[PDB]
Amino acid sequence: SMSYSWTGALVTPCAAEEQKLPINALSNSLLRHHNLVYSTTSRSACQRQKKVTFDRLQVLDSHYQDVLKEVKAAASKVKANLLSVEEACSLTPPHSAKSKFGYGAKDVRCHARKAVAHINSVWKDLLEDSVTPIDTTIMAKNEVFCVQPEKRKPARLIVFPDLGVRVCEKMALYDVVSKLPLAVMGSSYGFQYSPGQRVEFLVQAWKSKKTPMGFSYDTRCFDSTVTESDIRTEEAIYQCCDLDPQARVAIKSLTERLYVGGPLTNSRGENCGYRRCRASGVLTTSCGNTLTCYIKARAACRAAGLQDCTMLVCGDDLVVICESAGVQEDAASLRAFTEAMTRYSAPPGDPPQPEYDLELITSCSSNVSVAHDGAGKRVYYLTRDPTTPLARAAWETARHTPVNSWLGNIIMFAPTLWARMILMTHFFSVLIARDQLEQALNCEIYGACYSIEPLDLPPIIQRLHGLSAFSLHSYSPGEINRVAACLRKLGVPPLRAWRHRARSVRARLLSRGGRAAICGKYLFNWAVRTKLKLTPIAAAGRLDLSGWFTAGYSGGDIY
Ligand SMILES: O=C(NC1CC1)c1ccc(N2CCN(S(=O)(=O)c3ccc(OC(F)(F)F)cc3)[C@@H](C(=O)NCc3ccc(OC(F)(F)F)cc3)C2)nn1
Repeated sequence: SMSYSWTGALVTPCAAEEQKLPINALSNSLLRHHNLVYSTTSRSACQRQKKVTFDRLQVLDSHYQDVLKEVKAAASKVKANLLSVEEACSLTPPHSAKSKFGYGAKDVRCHARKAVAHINSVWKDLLEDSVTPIDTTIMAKNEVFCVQPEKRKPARLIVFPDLGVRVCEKMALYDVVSKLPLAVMGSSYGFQYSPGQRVEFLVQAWKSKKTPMGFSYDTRCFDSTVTESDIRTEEAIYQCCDLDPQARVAIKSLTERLYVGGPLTNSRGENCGYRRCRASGVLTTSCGNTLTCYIKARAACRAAGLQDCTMLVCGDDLVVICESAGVQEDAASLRAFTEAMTRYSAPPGDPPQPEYDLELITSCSSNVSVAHDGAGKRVYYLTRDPTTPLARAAWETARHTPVNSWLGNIIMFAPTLWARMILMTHFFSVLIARDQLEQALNCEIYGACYSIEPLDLPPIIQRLHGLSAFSLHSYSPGEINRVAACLRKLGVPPLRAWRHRARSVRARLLSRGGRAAICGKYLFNWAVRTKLKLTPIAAAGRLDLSGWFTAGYSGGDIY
C-alpha cells in the first residue's frame, strides 16, 4: 500500500509564515549572513509530499520473527498503569495546538473544567467505538536551517489528532511508553541516556571489540516506511503488558482509528488525502519508531551475520558497533544488512558506510570527540556541526519563539567549544541587555519539554555533564576547524572576539552576586587566564534533573 494518497488540496498555513531570517542588532551580532538562513514553510509542502509518498515492500523472515518473539516475551514482564485525566492534562506541553472544541493547551494544563469535560467525552468515545477513523490535521513544520552547497530543504509534514485525543493517548499509553522500550531493549534504548552516558556507552562498546567497525543507518523517511502491520504489531506488543481493562480497549481503538492510518485535513478543513503509515504527531511516534527500528535492525544484523553487535537506538536513529571481518567482508556484510532492512520495509536514505574510527560516525546528528579537563585528563564528549544550532539561535534572538532550541543546545552540548564560547556568551549578553536572566524558558529535547531559568544552567550542567564541563580545553584540530569554517560561512565573529565579549559578560554576572555570579564563575572560567577554583555547586546536589524542570511530553513532532 502507498504510505499516502493525496486529493490535490494543499497543505495550508494557520498564520503568516516568514521564510527570511528577521534581523535586529543583537541577532546580527551573533550572525551577519542573514541571506543563508531560512525557515521552512507550507510553500515547500508539495516537495516533501513527493518524497514521503511511496509503496512499501515488506517480506518478514525467521530472523524478524525470532526477534519479535523475544520482544513480546520481554514486554510480558511490564506492568503499566492507566493515567488519570488530571495527570495526562499536566503532561501536555505548553503551546501545543489548541483543540477545535474551544480550549487550548493552557486550559488543559490548568485542568480547566471545559477542557476536562471534553477530554472525558473523547475517552468515553474511545471505549465505545474501536473502528471509526479519527480525523488528523496535516501542517508543514516551520524549522530553521542554513542553505546547503549541494541541494533549501522542503518543510517536514506533521500529522496530528485533536488536543482532546492527544490527552487520551497519554491516559491509555503514557505509562506504557515510559517503561516498555527499556524493558524490551535494555542498554540499547537510547532515550535513557544523558549525552555523557551516550558517549560512555559508545566508547565502551567500541573498546570492547578486537577490531571495531561501526555504522549509522539512515532509513529513507522512516515514518512512511512504517506499515499497517508494523503498527498492529506495536499494538500486540503493548497488549503483552499487564494493563488496566480500559487501557486495553483505548489502546485497540487508538491503533485502529488513528495509529494505523486515517484521513488528513488541512488547516482550512479540506480533505488532503489518506495516511497508511506512522503519524508524526502521535504519542507512540518515538516509542513505536524505537521498538520497530530495534526489531528490524536486530533481525537485519542476524540476517547479515554481523558478529558481536552492540546497537544504540533513538526513534529511527540507529547506530551499530560490531566486530570487523576485514574491509571487503564488512562492505559485503553491510550491503546484506541493508538488503534485510529493505525487505523489512526500512530502505536506506544514504547507503550505510563502515567506519573504523568512532569519531567518524554521526548518530543523533552528533559525533564523539576528545578534549582534556583542568588536570589534563582525556575526556570524550558529544558534539556536532554548529551550523543549525547557530542559525536557529540567530532567529530566536530576532524573534520571540515559544520553544527555544538555543537553551536545549546549551544543555545538551554544554561541554562543546561552540556552545560555551558562542551560545553561552551570546545568550547571557542578550539576557543581560533585556533584563531576562530570571525568566523561565521553554525548551524541548527529543519531545521531552522543560521549563528552565537561565540562572539554573550551572547546577543543571554540573549534574548532567559533571564539573569537567566547565574546564574542557585542548579541543581537537578537526573540531576547531569545523567550528571555525562554520563561523566564516555564517558571518559569526571569530572565537577570540567571543572570548573578549565573554570577559565583559562574565564581569557583569559576577557583580550581580547570587545565582548570576555562579553563571559568571562557572560558565565563563574558560575566558580568563587566572582561573577561579570550581568546586561542586550546592544547588546541583539539591535539584533533580529528570523531575524538577519537566513541562510535559510530546511523543511525536511539534504542532
Ligand atoms: O521520547 C522519549 N521517550 C519515548 C520513546 C520512549 C524521550 C525523549 C527524551 C528524553 N529525555 C530524558 C533523557 N535525556 S538527558 O539528556 O538525560 C536530559 C535529562 C534531563 C534534562 O533536564 C534539564 F533540561 F533540566 F536539564 C535534560 C536532558 C534527554 C534525551 O533525549 N536523551 C537521549 C539522547 C542523548 C544524547 C544525544 O546526543 C546528543 F547529545 F548529541 F544530543 C541524543 C539523545 C531527554 N526521555 N525520553
